[PDB]
Amino acid sequence: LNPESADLRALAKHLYDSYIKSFPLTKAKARAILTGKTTDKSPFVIYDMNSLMMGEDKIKEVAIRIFQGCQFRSVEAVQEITEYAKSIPGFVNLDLNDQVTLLKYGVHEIIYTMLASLMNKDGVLISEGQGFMTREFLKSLRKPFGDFMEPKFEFAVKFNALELDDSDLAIFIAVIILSGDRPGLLNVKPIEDIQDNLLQALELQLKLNHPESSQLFAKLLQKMTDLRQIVTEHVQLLQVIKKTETDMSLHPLLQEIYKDL
Repeated sequence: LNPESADLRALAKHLYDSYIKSFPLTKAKARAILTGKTTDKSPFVIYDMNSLMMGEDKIKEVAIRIFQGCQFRSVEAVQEITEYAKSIPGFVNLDLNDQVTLLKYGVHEIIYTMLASLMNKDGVLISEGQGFMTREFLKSLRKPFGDFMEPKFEFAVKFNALELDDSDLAIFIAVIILSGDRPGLLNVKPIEDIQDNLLQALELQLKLNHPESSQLFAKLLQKMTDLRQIVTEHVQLLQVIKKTETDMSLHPLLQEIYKDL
């Protein structure tokens, strides 16, 4: 109970608040849908062609239509993170070119961190939690569309092991955004000062919220290695698609974000 801590708790509360206001599908809700809670309703399950076409009401070639549906959802997600980023104190006060640069490299890592929230070993919530597509049906998509998801599932299973709640993630994704080590950053220093404050806030958050989870802070930070990797793997897969499906179109907001990665 003291002045330095109190300021970190308040930054924590502030980020939690903004995260709830920015992301309509939280982990709390996602876990209630996935486990069977009476606070949330049951998802329709797509595990094959027929269930797919079936669910295609409430919820071109199949693999493509799924890839397209996911492109659009990633775009929404960028918009959401973008709104969330603006609330991180100091972020909007940075050089505009840097804000843009932080977002460009930050969004993917965050998208996959939060996607974890919507995943269990067996599948992933879709359509705002109304649906659930099985890992097996995704992995069964024709090449190379059947390769996109597995890495993410593998990450999520291990990331979800940490048992983080929304209030921990609010801070963690803030730390991810304010990475001073991003290529082409004009003024790295004010970024690192924000991030140090965020890391301070996470450290205290993780220790109050998970007092019996040893070096969770350290363990959480290690995960960045896995994020970087699935990002690079992702873009490679994209390069392959560009060369083979010259009739399919990548959303331009995603084309910018994907270039130079």
